[PDB]
Amino acid sequence: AKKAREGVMEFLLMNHPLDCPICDQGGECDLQDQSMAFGSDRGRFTEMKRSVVDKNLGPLVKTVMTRCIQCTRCVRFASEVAGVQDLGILGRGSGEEIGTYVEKLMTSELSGNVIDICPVGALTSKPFAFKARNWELKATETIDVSDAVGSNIRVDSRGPEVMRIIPRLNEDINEEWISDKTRFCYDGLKRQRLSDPMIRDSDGRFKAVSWRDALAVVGDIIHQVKPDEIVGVAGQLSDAESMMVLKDFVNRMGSDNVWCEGTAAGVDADLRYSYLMNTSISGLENADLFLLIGTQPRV
Amino acid sequence: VPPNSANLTEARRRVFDFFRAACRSIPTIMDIYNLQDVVAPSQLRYAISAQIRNNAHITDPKVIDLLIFKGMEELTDIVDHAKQRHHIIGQYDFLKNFYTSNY
Amino acid sequence: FTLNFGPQHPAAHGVLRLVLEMNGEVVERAEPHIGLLHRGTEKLIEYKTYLQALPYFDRSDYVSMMAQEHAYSLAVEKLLNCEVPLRAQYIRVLFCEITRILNHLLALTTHAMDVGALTPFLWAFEEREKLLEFYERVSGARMHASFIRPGGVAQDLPLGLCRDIDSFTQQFASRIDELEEMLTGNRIWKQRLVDIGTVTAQQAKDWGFSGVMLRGPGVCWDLRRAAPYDVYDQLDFDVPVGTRGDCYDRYCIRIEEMRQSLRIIVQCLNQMPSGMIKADDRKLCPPSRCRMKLSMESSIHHFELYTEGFSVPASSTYTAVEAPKGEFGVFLVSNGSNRPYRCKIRAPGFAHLQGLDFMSKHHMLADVVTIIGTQDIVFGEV
Amino acid sequence: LARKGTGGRSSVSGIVATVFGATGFLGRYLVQQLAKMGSQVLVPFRGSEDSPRHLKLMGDLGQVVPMKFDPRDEDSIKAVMAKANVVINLIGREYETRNFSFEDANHHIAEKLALVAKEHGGIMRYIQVSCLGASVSSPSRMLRAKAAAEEAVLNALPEATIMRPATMIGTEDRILNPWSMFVKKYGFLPLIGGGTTKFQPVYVVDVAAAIVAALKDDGSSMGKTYELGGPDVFTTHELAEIMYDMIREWPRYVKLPFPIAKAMAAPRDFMVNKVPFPLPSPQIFNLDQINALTTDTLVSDNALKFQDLDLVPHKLKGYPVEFLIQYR
Amino acid sequence: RCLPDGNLLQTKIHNIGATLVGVDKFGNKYYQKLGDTQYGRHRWVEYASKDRYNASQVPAEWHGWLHFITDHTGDELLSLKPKRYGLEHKENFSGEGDAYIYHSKGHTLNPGQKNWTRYQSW
Amino acid sequence: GNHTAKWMQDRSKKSPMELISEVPPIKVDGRIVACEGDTNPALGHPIEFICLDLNEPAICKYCGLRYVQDH
Amino acid sequence: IGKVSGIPEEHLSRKVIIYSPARTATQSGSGKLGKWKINFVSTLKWENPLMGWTSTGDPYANVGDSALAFDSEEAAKSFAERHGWDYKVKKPNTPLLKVKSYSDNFKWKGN
Amino acid sequence: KYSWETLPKKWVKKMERSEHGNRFDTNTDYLFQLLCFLKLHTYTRVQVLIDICGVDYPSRKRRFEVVYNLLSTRYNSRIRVQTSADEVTRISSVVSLFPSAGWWEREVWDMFGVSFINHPDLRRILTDYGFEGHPLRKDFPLSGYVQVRYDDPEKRVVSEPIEMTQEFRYFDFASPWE
Ligand SMILES: NC(=O)C1=CN([C@@H]2O[C@H](COP(=O)(O)OP(=O)(O)OC[C@H]3O[C@@H](n4cnc5c(N)ncnc54)[C@H](OP(=O)(O)O)[C@@H]3O)[C@@H](O)[C@H]2O)C=CC1
Ligand code: SF4
Ligand code: SF4
Ligand SMILES: [Zn+2]
Repeated sequence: AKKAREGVMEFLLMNHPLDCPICDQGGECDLQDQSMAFGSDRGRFTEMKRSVVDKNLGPLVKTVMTRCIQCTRCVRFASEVAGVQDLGILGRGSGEEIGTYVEKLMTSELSGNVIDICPVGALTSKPFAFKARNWELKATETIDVSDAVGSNIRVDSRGPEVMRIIPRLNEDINEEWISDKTRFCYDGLKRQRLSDPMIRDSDGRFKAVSWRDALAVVGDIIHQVKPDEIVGVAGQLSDAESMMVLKDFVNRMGSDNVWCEGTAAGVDADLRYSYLMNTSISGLENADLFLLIGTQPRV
Repeated sequence: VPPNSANLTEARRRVFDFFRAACRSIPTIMDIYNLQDVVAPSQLRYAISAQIRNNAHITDPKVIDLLIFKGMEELTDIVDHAKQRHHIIGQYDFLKNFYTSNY
Repeated sequence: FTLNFGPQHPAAHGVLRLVLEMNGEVVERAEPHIGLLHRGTEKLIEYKTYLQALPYFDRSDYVSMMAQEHAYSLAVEKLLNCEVPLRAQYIRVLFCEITRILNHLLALTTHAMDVGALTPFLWAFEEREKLLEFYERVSGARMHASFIRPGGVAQDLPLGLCRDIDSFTQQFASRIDELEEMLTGNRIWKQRLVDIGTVTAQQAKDWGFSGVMLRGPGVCWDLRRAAPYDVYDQLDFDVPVGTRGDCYDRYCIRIEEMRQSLRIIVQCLNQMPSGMIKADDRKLCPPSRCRMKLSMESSIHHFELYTEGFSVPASSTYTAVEAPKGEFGVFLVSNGSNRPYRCKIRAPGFAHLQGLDFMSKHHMLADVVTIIGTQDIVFGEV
Repeated sequence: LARKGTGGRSSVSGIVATVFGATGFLGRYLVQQLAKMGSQVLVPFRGSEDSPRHLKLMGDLGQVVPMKFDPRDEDSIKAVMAKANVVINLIGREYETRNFSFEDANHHIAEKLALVAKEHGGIMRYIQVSCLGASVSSPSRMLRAKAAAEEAVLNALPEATIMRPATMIGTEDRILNPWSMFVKKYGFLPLIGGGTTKFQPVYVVDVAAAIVAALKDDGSSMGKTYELGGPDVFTTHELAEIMYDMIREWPRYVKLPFPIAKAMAAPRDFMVNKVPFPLPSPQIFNLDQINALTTDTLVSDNALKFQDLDLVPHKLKGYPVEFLIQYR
Repeated sequence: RCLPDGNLLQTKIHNIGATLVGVDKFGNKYYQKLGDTQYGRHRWVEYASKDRYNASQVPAEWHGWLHFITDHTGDELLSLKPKRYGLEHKENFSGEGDAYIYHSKGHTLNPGQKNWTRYQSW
Repeated sequence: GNHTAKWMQDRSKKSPMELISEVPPIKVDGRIVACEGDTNPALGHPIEFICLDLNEPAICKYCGLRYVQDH
Repeated sequence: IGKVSGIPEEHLSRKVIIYSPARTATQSGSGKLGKWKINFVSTLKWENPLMGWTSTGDPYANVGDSALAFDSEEAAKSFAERHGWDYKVKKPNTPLLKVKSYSDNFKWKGN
Repeated sequence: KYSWETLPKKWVKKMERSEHGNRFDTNTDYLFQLLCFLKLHTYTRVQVLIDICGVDYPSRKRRFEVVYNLLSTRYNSRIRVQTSADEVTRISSVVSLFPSAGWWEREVWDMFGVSFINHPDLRRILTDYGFEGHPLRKDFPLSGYVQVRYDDPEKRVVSEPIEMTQEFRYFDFASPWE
């Protein structure tokens, strides 16, 4: 068994380019961690490795197919889980090349997870082009709030900013896959952020006053308004706590006009089946027939 | 010193022993570090008692033994000129937090 | 009567902060104060890989650098089972022994400068600036040569280093003779050292001296004869062992141990096999620059050995070599991970400087610097 | 301001200050406050580069950037205040020097820094530091100048805080350290005017804590001339009574009528005459400090005190005077 | 000569038998007195700035030959200095005024003090 | 450039990006090149085999050098 | 054992999270699972304005991840409860080894 | 090994190894009694306490593990008697047998907190004077809690405020597949 493993890990590292320093997945690599653990310490191949051009797979998956070992994991992921069927194992022999035969950006969402699927640097996040390394990133087992599926997540942060948002196993919501809305929304958290409480001056532009002044002006303007005229529209990303605090605030202010951003007029939030996915997101695996009433669940 | 604290009783006995030791040593403390004018003996006794009472809810005997040992260490390093004096003088609602930070 | 005897000459014994409880001029007890040089070495090593851990060892004892890297390497080969070549062993000893010479040349004549002889210091330091032309040539840094890596040794000698070490060994018996003719015969030396800090063997054993302070008392105990940890079982050398234990025996030993180290240098030179420099196990030894660039499987190891590390298997060993100060041993518990786990460093000078309390009882206050002299107390290890 | 930190010594406070008088007794406490609450300090020094060396510490790696500048030459003051949002002014003298006269060191500079900060639009808070009782028609030309400085810094730049610290005590001060080292004239203390002066000293740490507290405050404390008086309104003789408690010496005062003093300080007032030689900085007998010593106007009136900064000063007994122990 | 106020006199007491091996651009005359005696003292440099000299004025072309690391006089490594990115020496202007001294990109003395806040404010 | 405007504040010495975008692409024979580094395979980067099937020059990621098929 | 441990008072009212680090999604290898780690949130990290590097103020910045890794939730909870931290244990999500075979790729779609 | 036959079975209580240096992981009560054996014994003569290595296993229940090394200059052998004592268990001190244990046990208490019974002068040896906290534990952060020290208006004095520094960057090198 050990000789078979060493044999194969020599073949894989035979036509494989020495891209480990410039490979984005240099630290987090199955090939590096299997060669450094089960593969042989030396390589006898001293000849001309094969090389492969870099296919354009869109603004998400940076592709360096020379590194790719043609294990076919991604061409299976796009055909089965992602279900879009764009990737392919074009050609035969060592000349095998993985990707779309015609220049075809991976129009499918959910196809940014091919990077976690990929056991090799080849398919890597182009947004996370090279910005960090597998060891710098301090990982927090956060969740996601983009879409209401509430997929699990690892916010790989280096210091004060979010370098890379990577999924993590939670078989009951998202097995090991997260939408491209969640993988690459981390860039938002550092752009156009509001960082100072700005009130409006006597002109029309903002003025970054401190917190005392902004809270004072807001408090005064709620004191000088009719109670039934207060409304508390709560954002779509707001947590449960701040929505509870918003409810308890605009309530004791004499109003009952707090509501989430998406729920239109007259929602029936009495019985909890009326706004839940009663069958678990895992429960849908036992379903025989689906009736997606509108709902466009791919989107 | 062996932990004769096979019960809270012996531990409390040696707590009182350490308290008497610190109290009867306050003279040299006030002398070496010159607190006989800024602090009163009542106040230093008050502080030692507030220390021994702040950690009074220790139903574990060995933890009390170790606390008394840390206290004896602190005292012995205060009696002698091992530590300085500018700490000995120092050793002796939501909105107001929110305005400062996020934590 | 308490006296805060500090560093008499700074830059020689750096942070020496004894608190002597005297009796006139006779010292009744010497209470050394440690921690003034307590860098977080036994904590910082738990946080870094086995490769990043090595540079701390040349910074543990600052006058005998490579002996501690050699004691660490032999503690991450005791676990790794990492068989190193013959050339790595011979170079590793030719530099552990050059380090014994670099230390005795300092710890004799810095001691002899604390006693008062000003010139042996500067002659021995010209000799040391000749040996740092070897350290600096073989690795790069004159003092901290992070050169004796876990598997084997960092990189081969330059193509002119054995010729120069020979041209130095030929002229080094004379330098020892001068250091000896200037100090051994002197009646102002013997008087300053004979019957000073006499340690009966039971005391040198009790207080775990295990160095040149365990062979003063007459205990024939050298961990190069007891536990031969390299070619030492092949190399011929006689361990000089004192007969009285006084600081004049430990000096005579350190000045003979500086000749037997010359024998070991000349042997390591005359028999140095042209073999590989590092262990062939490229998962414990980063491959050469030429190979990792040309070979993909070597590049992967150069990446997982300069970032990940060895991940030496789970064990716990106490590897102790005969460093110049004494038995420098590094007790290296190793969790399976690539970072060590409580790499405790038994360093002589923590056991020797304990001996100052009983060595310098009833000795005159001016002797308390002679004791600190012959203990070779270097506070990096304390 | 744009604060991103927790405490200081590595935090940020959005205060890139230029404490004009940092290389001075008040300056070392103010710079330490501003750079221990984690904010940049552009300490500008006048001469020897050894002046602000004691300020390269107390600030973390560029939180204190000592800079060179000529007091009379602008385009250098503008360079020191290039990257700055706070500009404190501690540039003041108690003694006329042959090169810089009382106005050219107390008033004609504070007005100049005020103007060249006004031009450099962006100086949010400009604190102006002048002695208490520095009102026009005060005898000491130092206080008349320091009053004109206030009037010209407020005019040329409104919403500019003006601290009015009274004589400040502390280590390396100009009030107690001259009396000691004159008690080293065998306990002989020449309290002038008979100690009838009523002045309110203040621990320099608390003057600094007030100068920073008007920075951390809101839009208030702008254009409002505080009076950093302190507690325990003293008299010169009574203050000397506390020195002899710290330095182990027996009180051996003498009284000096004001004519006798002004005659004893009649020399060292030819500063503009003796050109080829600078005089040795009159420490205790200063004709202008004596003119100020005459009238006990150095008491905090109903103007703003430490209470309007949520701040209460330390006493003058105990630690805030324990710098005298080094004289025992 | 005319400097009895420096150790430059020790160098000028050398050169009595020494041969001059090349001279770099700055004027530093690089001497060699081998064969005679005292290894380690057979290669030096006369800084051609008899006052205000200091170390590190020796360019990289010679800083090898002069520390005995190599045996290639700077007149031989000057055919190896890279033309595309080659840069002249800078004497280590440490302390000699700002804009000569080096500055990081936030020092507030560096023209163009960059802001490190990773978040782009609104 | 803009990336190079983050670490280089000199802006008078040509930015490395331009120094490499102004060197011409190297003609070769086969469909795979070596680009071992400058010249000495031990003083250059790990050997990076580049594919020249495309018409446009294929840059070497480590060194920026560009290779074309030269059929 | 919180008071005898010398830890300052303000760092024993800390709120920790005793999780088990999930598998790095990028690499399909379970050699880093089952090592429960206390997670002192330690979120406060600004950017030291002189140089581009960051600068924490919390002492417990790294030791949550580095060198403090237990082997079982019971030992980790016992640790965070001795020292008096307010631990909220976040259970690890483990994978279902659903039965799967090769011959299911070549399934017959009847007709 | 001869030492295990003669030794009372109860003294080598918990464990015993047979390579990488042999060890007798004993119990804290039988420790100084076990250290009395192996010394002052004709066929086991150690006489030399080389080292006392505190080792902290946070995931154990008896956190620390006071690893007494022991050299036998007579028979040329090295035995590593161990123990296990948590943060509040005073362990027997062997300064009475090997007087070198004085400073080693001061260091074990300083670094870890394993107080030693009837050890005369059991006082923090390595860490700072006013040091609170035990460094070589695991839960003690590398950079320390309050261990920055800078000069200030409290002249001639270096304060001890809360600590702030470039964040120690912990790198997660550890790879899967072990
Ligand atoms: N000291 C006291 O008891 C009292 C002082 N004050 C006021 O507090 C402020 C600071 O006090 P303190 O630091 O003790 O005063 P100092 O007299 O010690 O001078 C402090 C600073 O002023 C600078 N300075 C003074 N004159 C000039 C000048 N002509 N040109 C350039 N720089 C100058 C000094 O530069 P350099 O060091 O190079 O000379 C130094 O940086 C002053 O406004 C002072 O009048 C308030 C109450 C009383
Ligand atoms: S995938 Fe990338 S990091 Fe891994 S072995 Fe291949 S080139 Fe190296
Ligand atoms: S998953 Fe990656 S390595 Fe596997 S075939 Fe696809 S591109 Fe190649
Ligand atoms: Zn290239």
